[PDB]
Amino acid sequence: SLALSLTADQMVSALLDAEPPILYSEYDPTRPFSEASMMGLLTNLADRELVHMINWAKRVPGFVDLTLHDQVHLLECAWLEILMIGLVWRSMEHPGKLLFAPNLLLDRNQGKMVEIFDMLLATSSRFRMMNLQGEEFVCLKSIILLNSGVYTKSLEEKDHIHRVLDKITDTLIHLMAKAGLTLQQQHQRLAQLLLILSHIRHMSNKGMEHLYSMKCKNVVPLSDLLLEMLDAHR
Amino acid sequence: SLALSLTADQMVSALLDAEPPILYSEYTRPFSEASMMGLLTNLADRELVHMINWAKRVPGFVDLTLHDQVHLLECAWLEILMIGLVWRSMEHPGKLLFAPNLLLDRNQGKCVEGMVEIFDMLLATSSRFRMMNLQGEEFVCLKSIILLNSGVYDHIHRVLDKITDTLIHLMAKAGLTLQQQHQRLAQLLLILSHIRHMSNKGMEHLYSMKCKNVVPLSDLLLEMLDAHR
Amino acid sequence: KILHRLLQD
Amino acid sequence: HKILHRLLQD
Ligand SMILES: Oc1ccc(C(=C2CCc3ccccc3C2)c2ccc(O)cc2)cc1
Ligand SMILES: Oc1ccc(C(=C2CCc3ccccc3C2)c2ccc(O)cc2)cc1
Repeated sequence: SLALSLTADQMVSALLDAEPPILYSEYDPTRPFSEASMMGLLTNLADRELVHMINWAKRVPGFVDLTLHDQVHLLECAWLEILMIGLVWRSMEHPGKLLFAPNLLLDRNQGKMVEIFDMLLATSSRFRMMNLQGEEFVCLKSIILLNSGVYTKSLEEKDHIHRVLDKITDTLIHLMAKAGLTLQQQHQRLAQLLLILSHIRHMSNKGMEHLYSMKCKNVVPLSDLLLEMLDAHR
Repeated sequence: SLALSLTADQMVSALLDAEPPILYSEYTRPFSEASMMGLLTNLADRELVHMINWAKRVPGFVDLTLHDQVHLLECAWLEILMIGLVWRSMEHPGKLLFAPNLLLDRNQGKCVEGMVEIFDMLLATSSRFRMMNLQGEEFVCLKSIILLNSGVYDHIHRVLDKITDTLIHLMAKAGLTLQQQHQRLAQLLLILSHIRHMSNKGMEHLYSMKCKNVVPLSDLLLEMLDAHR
Repeated sequence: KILHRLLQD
Repeated sequence: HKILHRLLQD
C-alpha cells in the first residue's frame, strides 16, 4: 500500500536512497591475466554485488508487499539484467570501455565474450547519446526487477506488480516533463528507454549461456549463491 | 527516408497493407516431438518467406543496406514469429493458434523436453495481450518495432520514433487520456522484453533440436538459426 | 535456498 | 553467401 501512495518525487527520492554502492574488484595491474583470472574477478565482484542487490530490492517500493516466493522469482530472473544495467550506467563516461569497478576498467582488446562486451559497449554508448539521467536510470532498474519475471492459485500479486509498474511510468514521464520535454518528446524518450530493456534482457540471456558453459567447463569457481541463481535459468 | 515523410494514418495503412497472411499447417493431433516439431518447422519455414517480403514493406527498412536488412531479420525472426503466434492466439485462451487448423494447448507441449516452459510464457503473453485488448493497428506497430530495434546495436532511431508517434496516435484516436496513452505505451513496450526472452529461450531449444537431428531443418531455418549460435 | 534466506534475514 | 541475401531482392 505504501508504494502506490508515494508521489513521483517521493518515488524518485526513495529509489535514489536505495542505490547500492559501487564495489571494488580484487584486480591488481601487477597481476597476470588469462580468461580464468578475469572471469574469476568478475564472478567474485558479481557475488558481492548480489548481496547489495538483494537488500536494494527490499527497498524498491512494493517489492516487500509480495510473497517471499515471488520476490525470489523476480530476483532469480532479473539479477544479471540488473548487474548489467548497473555496469552500463557507470560505464557511460568511458566510451569504448567497461567500468566493472573503479579499479577494473576494461576495453574490448582484453577478452575471450567479445560480443557480449560489444553489446554492453553499444548500450552504454546509447545511454551517453541519450544523456540518460540518474533519476531515469533508477526508474529503469526497478522496472527490470518487477517486469522481467512477471509473466512466469493466487496473484493478485501479478496485478499488484502492474500497479507499481504503472506508477514508475508516470514517474518517468514526470521526470521528462520537468526536463522541459514536449509531449511528443516525452513519449519518444519513454519509448527509447524501454526499448533498451529489450537489449538488456537479450544481453542477460546470452550472458547466462556463457556462464552455464563456464560452470560445466569447471574453469574458475562460481559462489554458492551465483550457482543457485544461475541454476534458476538453466 | 520516405518513412519519415509519412503521416500516422499513412504509417498505419502501410503496415496493415504489408501484413503477411495467416498460413495453414498440414491437414492428426501432434503429441510426439517429431510430429510437433515437424509441423512447426514446416510452418515457420513458409512463414519466413512471407516475413521477408513483409519486412521489405515496413517503411524505412528498404532504406537500409542489404547487410543491415540481413542482420535485423536474423536477429528478430523468431521474435516476429512469436508475437504473430501470440497475437492470433488471443481469442483462444489457454491455447496457441499456430495455424487455424493447428490449435495446440499445454498438454501436447508436455512432451518434447524443454518446450512446455516456453509454451507457458507464450500463453501468458497472449493472455496479457487479451486483457489489454490489444488492437490490430497496435500489433503491427509492435511487430515493426521488434524488426527495427532488436538488432539495432540514426536513421533507424528516427523511424523508431516515428512508430512511437504512430502508436500514440492510435491510442489518442481510441479516446484515451494522455495519462492512459503513455501508460498503455509503456505496458506494450515492456511486453517486448518478454518476447525477446521467449525468443532467446526458443532459439536454444531449436539449437538443441538441430544437434540432436530429429527433425530436418530447412536450409533457410538452419542459416537463421546459426546466426545466433 | 540462499536467496530465500537473505530476503528473510 | 546467405539465402537471406537472395530473398531480400527481386
Ligand atoms: O557488475 C557486473 C559484474 C559482473 C558481470 C558479469 C557479466 C557476465 C558476462 C559478461 C561478458 C562480457 C563482458 C561483461 C560481462 C558481464 C558477470 C556476472 C556473473 C559472473 O559470474 C561473472 C561475470 C556484469 C556486471
Ligand atoms: O508461427 C510460429 C511458428 C513456429 C514457431 C516456433 C517456435 C519455436 C520454439 C517454441 C517452443 C515452445 C513453444 C512454441 C515455440 C515456437 C518454431 C520456429 C521454428 C521451428 O523450426 C520450430 C518451431 C513460432 C511461431
